[PDB]
Parts: sequence; structure tokens; C-alpha cells
Amino acid sequence: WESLYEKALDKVEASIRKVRGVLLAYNTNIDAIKYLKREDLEKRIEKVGKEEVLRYSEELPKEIETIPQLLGSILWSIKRGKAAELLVVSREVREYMRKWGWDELRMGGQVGIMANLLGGVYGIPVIAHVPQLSELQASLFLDGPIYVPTRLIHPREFEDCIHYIYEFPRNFKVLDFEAPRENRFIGAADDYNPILYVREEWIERFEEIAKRSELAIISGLHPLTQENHGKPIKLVREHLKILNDLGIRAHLEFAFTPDEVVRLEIVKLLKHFYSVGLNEVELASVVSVMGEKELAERIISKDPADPIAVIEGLLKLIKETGVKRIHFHTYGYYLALTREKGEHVRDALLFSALAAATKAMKGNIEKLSDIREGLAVPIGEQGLEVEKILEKEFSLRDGIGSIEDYQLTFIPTKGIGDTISSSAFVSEFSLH
Repeated sequence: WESLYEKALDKVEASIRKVRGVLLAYNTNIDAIKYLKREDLEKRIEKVGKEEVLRYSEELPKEIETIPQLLGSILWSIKRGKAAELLVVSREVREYMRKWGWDELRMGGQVGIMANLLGGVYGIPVIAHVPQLSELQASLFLDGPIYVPTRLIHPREFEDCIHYIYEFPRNFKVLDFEAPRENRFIGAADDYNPILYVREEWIERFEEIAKRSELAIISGLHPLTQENHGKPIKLVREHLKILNDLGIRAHLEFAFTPDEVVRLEIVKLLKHFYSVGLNEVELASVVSVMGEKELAERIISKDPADPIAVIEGLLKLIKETGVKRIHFHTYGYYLALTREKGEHVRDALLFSALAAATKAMKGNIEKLSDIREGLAVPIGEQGLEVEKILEKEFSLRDGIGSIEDYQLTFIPTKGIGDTISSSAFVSEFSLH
């Protein structure tokens, strides 16, 4: 496998920028990170009222309308050491948070994060959808062929949708509480992304914008609820159809969607996507909502994820959607089921696994050339064991086989899931 890993990287290294442009849509925001300090926190709590704050540290509010609710929610996460996120619907509270400030800024949303990766690192032209492109928002994009449609211009040439993170380490102490695990609470001063807001220009002239791309990656659907999914899903469906009529392949990393009704709806929406990516948790979630409760559990029961179970789950997915490309990724191995055939599918998976391994050690991919670092990372033991399993069930030749007109491709691993499926999707078609 090591030789195939080297050859794959070498090819993608030279071919990835062949992609003429990638359309990235919907969710983009600003992440404002604050490393909490006990003195500062306790002082602010006393100012607003210790008793008030405490009540919310016991029962998380539905939303954050007042300062006590904000601080209490922070405490809620601390005393339990568990993540939680709530919308800040009060101007007053947003102003409070703005003044409170932050220690570091980071690009948020899959659109912004992939623009920086695909455009800022891989050198591929990116057309991004940014709900609110403020000066601060724009400053978070890296240099490179990163654009937004009105002619295409760089973000820097164009309100703040800020998510305040409030992070604390394990055993962080405040009042008489102690964090049982390193975590964070997020105050989202953003009422655009939660509803999958779409810029007016993208609603009115999507075809013209779409024509500047070769591939598309859609994200931001997971937070939609049964109450607000109506209009956005209809819009996304309209865009997908247009993309499909143009020959533009669209991809989606099926991020966990809490609302079960929306989850099922996005599953069916896949009939209009060319490609979908997901891990064991997301696959189990999807299979479960399709009624296959038995499979769902069996897909996440064993570790590594039971390969036979995963494939059966994947086959159920294709049966209901006809999705032409599926990229399954977990710790230990990746699997792809594609109507398109060839070793290029394997080249792409291998390249994406190297990207993941690189971001795993380095913690951040800054140059394409840095991916070569993943070459020296030994192949996982679990990876070889799963291969043994799949060679018993299928006639795999160097990780390649087939099933029901779909090519099956396996790869032993050494990437936020997004870095993985996006890198493989884009690299695969750069070779086409």
C-alpha cells in the first residue's frame, strides 16, 4: 500500500489544480475564541447576579436573551464538561459579548473553511457563498483564488456573524464548580446560518454563478429544524437541479443532523446529489432514520466499524437515492462505492487519507507539499484487518472490486471529515 500511497500523492500533487472552480455554498461565519479565566468570569457573574446565573447553569435556556442567561449557559457547560450552543437573540447581550471580546479569531462554517483549504492551499478557484461579508469576515480568508460573486472578486475587495466559543480546560474552576472535561460553550450571534440563509443574488441568478464552477460542495444543512427547513430545502433542491443540468457534480458531507425529520428529507435530497461522504456515526444516524435500526447499531457497535455492516448500510442508501458516489470514512479505513470507474477513485481516497494524517500530526495543512509528510506514517493495524475481511467477501485487487454495477474501493488509513471527503471528491475529478 505504501507504494500506491506515494504514486497517488504524486499524481494529485500535479493534477489537483486542473479543477476549474469549486462552488461552496451557504454557511460561512466568524469564530471568536475566548479562553476563560476564573477571576474574570466570577467577577462578571457577581455583577449580573450569582443567583440568576446559577439557575441557568442547572437548566440550559432555549436561547440567550440576557447576560445572566449567557453566563449561566457557560457555567452549564463547565460543571458538566459538555459542549452546548445557543443563539444570542438580544442586541444587548451581543454588545456585551462584543465588549468582552476574544483571544483569537478563526474562519467558521464549512464554506469558509473549505475555501481556505481548496483555494488557499490546493490553489483551486473557489466561488463562495457568504451570508454576511463584513470586513472582519473577509479578513479570515487566506490569499489565493478565493472569490465571491457580485464578476468575481476577492472577499477583501467586497454585519459580523460571530460565534463566541468560550473554551475551558479540564478541571477549570469557577465558583464552587470544576470542569470534568475540556470543552466549550458557544454563543452564536448569528441569525443567518441557522436557517441556511441564501444571499438574494444566489436566489435570483444561481445559474450564472454556477456556470463559473466545475464542481460544487454544499454544506450547512445539519442545523435545520422541522420549523425552518421548508424554504431552504426548496432552494437547495432548485440549485441542485440547475447544477445537474449543467453537468456540475455536487457533493455533501452528511454531517449529523439532530432533527430527525430534516435528516430523512436530506437523505431523499441525495437523489439530486452526485456525491455524499460520511463516517460511521453519520451513516448509523442515516440508516436508523431509514428504518434500519438493526443495521444502525451494528454499524457503530464494533471498532473498527464492521465493514460488512457499513456496506449493507451503504447499499440501502444507494437503493433509496441512486446517489452515484459514496465516500465512507472512519478511523482505520475508507470505502467508496461509485458508478464512475477506474483507479482514479483510489488515487483520490489515498490522497485524502494523507491529508487527514497530515492535519492530524501537524494540526493544520498550510501547503499542498506538506501532505507528503503523511507518507512516512505507518499503515494502521486495523486497516489491514478490515482488508482481510473484504478480500473474503469480495474479489478485491489492490483495494478495488465491485457490487451491483458500483465499483468498490478500499483503502487502509494511516480530517474533520470535511477535509477528507472534500479532498477526495475534488482530487478524484481533477484526474478525470
